[PDB]
Amino acid sequence: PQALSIQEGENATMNCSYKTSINNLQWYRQNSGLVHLILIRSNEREKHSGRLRVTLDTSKKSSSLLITASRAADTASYFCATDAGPEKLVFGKGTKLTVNPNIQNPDPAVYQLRDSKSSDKSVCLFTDFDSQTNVSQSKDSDVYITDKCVLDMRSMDFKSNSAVAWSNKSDFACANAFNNSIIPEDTFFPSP
Amino acid sequence: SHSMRYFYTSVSRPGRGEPRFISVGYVDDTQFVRFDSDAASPREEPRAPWIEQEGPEYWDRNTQIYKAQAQTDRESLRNLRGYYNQSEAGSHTLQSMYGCDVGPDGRLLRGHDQYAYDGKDYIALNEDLRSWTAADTAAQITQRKWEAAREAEQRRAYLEGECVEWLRRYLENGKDKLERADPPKTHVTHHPISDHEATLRCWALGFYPAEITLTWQRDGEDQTQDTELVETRPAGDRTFQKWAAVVVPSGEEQRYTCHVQHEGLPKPLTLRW
Amino acid sequence: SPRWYFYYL
Amino acid sequence: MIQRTPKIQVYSRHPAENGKSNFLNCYVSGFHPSDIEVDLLKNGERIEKVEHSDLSFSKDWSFYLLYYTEFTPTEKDEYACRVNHVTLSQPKIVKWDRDM
Amino acid sequence: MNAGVTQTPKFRILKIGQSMTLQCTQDMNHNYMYWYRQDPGMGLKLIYYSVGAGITDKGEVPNGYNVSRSTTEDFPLRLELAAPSQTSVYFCASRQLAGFYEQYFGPGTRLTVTEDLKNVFPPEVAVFEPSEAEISHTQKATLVCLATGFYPDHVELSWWVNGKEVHSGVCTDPQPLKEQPALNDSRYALSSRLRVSATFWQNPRNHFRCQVQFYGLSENDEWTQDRAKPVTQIVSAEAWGRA
Repeated sequence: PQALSIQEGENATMNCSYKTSINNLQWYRQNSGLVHLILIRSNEREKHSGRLRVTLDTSKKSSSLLITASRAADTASYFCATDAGPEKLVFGKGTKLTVNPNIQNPDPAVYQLRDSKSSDKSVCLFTDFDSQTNVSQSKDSDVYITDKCVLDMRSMDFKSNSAVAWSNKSDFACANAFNNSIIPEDTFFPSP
Repeated sequence: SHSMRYFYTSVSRPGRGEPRFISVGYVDDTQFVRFDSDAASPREEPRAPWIEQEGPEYWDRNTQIYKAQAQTDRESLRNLRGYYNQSEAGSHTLQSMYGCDVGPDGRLLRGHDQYAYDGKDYIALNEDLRSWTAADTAAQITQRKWEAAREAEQRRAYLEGECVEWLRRYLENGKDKLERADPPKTHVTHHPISDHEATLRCWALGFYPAEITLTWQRDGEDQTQDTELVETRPAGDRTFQKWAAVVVPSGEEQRYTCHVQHEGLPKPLTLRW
Repeated sequence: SPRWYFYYL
Repeated sequence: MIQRTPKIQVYSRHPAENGKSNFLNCYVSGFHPSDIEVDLLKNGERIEKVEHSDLSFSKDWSFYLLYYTEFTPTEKDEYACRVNHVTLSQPKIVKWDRDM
Repeated sequence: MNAGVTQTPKFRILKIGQSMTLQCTQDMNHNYMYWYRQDPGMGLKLIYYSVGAGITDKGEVPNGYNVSRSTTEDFPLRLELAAPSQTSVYFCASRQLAGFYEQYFGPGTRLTVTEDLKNVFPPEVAVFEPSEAEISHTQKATLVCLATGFYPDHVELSWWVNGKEVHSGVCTDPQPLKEQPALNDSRYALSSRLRVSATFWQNPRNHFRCQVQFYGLSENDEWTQDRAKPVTQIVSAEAWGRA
C-alpha cells in the first residue's frame, strides 16, 4: 500500500496510474464517503484550483496531484478514477496521506491514568512527543498499544500526539509499556 | 479546404418504443459512417471504402459514444416537450449538427455546434465559439443553463483539436477520392415546345463535390430569372447531378451557351447546342 | 470520430 | 412544427441505353417530419427490392433520402416513384421522363 | 439540510444465508447512479449502475447482487444469500451526466456477515482520569475512554461535557485494535482522548461522559444463547472533575 507522511505546511505530491486510453481522470479523497477533488481532461496537461494542482501525462498513463501547504484535514486516502466508457468510472489504488502536526515544544511523557470506577484498572498514556517519534506495536499479544493520534485544543491553538497502552499482565507498568518504541531519552516518567 | 460533420437525429414515437436515434458522419460530401439505434445489433458501421480498415476499438469506442448520446437525447426530448408545453402523445424531433471546417493549412477555419427542435433552429454556437444564438424564449432556458455550465469553453477542445486531427487522418485514408475534384461530364438536349420555341437543357453529371454553378447565357449575358434549376441530386455512387433549362425562340439556339463552374475544371466549360 | 461529450438541452 | 412536403426527383444513375443494367433513383428532399413512404413502380406496380440511403439532413434541417433499385430499361417499360408523407392528402407519383 | 446521496442502514450484521436490501436515495435529480463495494484499505469496485429510471446494467463484480431503479431518486441494492466474502463497505453514488462529471457519494453501509450471531458482543466502556503528574507538568488534563470486547466493529464514540457534545481536544483512534489478532472473529477495542485545561478538570461541577453507540442485533433477530441479547445499545462511562 502506498503511503506518504508529511508535516503540516509542507507540500504533498501523490501519483496514480491507469491502463487504458482515457478521456478524463478525477481525483477523490476519502477519510473518517468519497469526495471529488479535481477533474483533468485528456487534452490538458495541468489544471489547478485553490491549493490543488493536478497534472496528466497520457504517454506515461500517469497523473500527479500536488497539495500546497498541507493542513491536518488533508489527512486521507487519495484515489484516481478514469472513464471506462461514457457512463462508468473505474477506480484505482489509493495513496494514504498523513499530515502530522509541528509540535513546537515537545514534552514527552508517559502517565498512568486510573479508572473512574475501579481504580485498580489503569492505562498508560504516552503524550506530547514530536511527530518524528513513532510508536511501535507491542511484542506481547496481551499488551495493547494504540497508534498515535493527534488532538487539537482549538481555543488554545495547541496540538499534541498520544498513544494509549494497557494490559492485565501483572508485569505491565507504565515504565515498560512503550519499551518496543524508540522514545526520547528525556521522556518524563513520573513515579506510579 | 475541408470539413468533417456529424449529423444526429432523435425522433420520439410515443407508445411505440423509445426514441429512434440515427447518426451519420461526413467528410465534405462523402458519407463515411452511420449508427441506427433500430438495427438488429446497433453499432457504428462503415459507409465508405477507406474507413473499413479501422480496427474493432474504433468501432467500439464510437458505438459507445452513440449509445450514450441517444440516452441523453431521450432526456432532452422530455425537457423540450416541457419547455413548449406539449403533449406526451405527439412525435417530436431533435436534430444536432457539429463539426469543423479547415482551410489549406489544415487548421480550424470554423467550428459548428447547432440544434433544431421539430425542424426549426433552437440553439447554435456562434462562430467566436464563445456564445450562443437562442432562437426563441424556450431556447433561452437552455442558453442560461449552458452559459452557467460553461458549455462553449468545454466544446472548443474537440472542435479545435480532435475534430481537426481526425479530419486529417481521414483525408489520408481517402486520398484521391477525397482530395481531387471529379469534373462534370455533360450533355445538352433540345426540345421544341411549339413551332416558335424550344427547351434547351444543360446537363452536369458524375461530378463531386456537390457545389456547382450552371448558367444559361444569350450573347454573353446571363439568363437569370427564366432558367429552371433542379436541386443538386446524388447519383447513387457518391457523385452528383444537376440541370438548368431555358426556353428559347426556335432558330436562335445558336445564341445560347451554358456556363458550367465546378472545382474539377481547369476552366469554366462553355457548352452549345 | 464523434466527440466524447455529453449534455442536456 | 411546420411540416414541409417533399420535393421529389426520379432519374437514372447513368444516362440510359435500352437493355443495359442501371439504377432507377427516387430522391426525396426538403421534407419534415422524417417519416416518409417511397415506392418505385414498374409499369404501375411496386418493385420489390428497393434500397434507400441513411437518413440525413440539410443546413435548413430538412431531411433527404435516396431510394434506388438495379434495373435495365426496355423501350416499352414505364417507371415512376410513389411518395406518401403526412403533408400529402393522397400519395404522389412522379414518372420518369426518359426524354429530358 | 443539504442535497446529496443518503443510504440506510448505516450498519448491518447478517448471518450466512440471510438476505438484505440496502437503500440509496438522492435528491439532486441525477439520472446516473452507481453501487460500489470497498474492502478496508482497498479500492472501489463497481457492482451495478443505472443511466436512468428503468434501466440497470452490470458492473465489474455483479455476482451475488441485484438492483432495481423504478424511480430517479432511489436505487436499491439487494443481497440475496449472504456469504462471508460479502463483508464490506457498500457505497452508492450519483452524477448528473455521462462524460466530464464527477460522482457524489453516500456515506456507506458497513456490513458484517457472520456464521453465527453468538460472535456478537457489545462493548464495555471505561473512563480513565487525568494524572496529577500531567496536570503539574503541563497544566492540562487528558481523560481516556476505552471501549473493549465488542464485535463487529460497528460503533460510534462521542464525548459529552456537561450535557453537550464536544469535538475540540478529542482524538479517537481511526481503527480499532483486535484483542486476538490471530482470530478472524476477534473482538475489538477502541480508545479516545479528551484533553482539557487543568482548571477545567479541577472544577467538580464539570461532568464528563464517554458514550458508545453499538450497532448490534434487532428485535427481529433470534437469540437462544444464555447471555444478554447483544442488541443495538448505548454503553457509557462518566467522571466528574476533581479539586
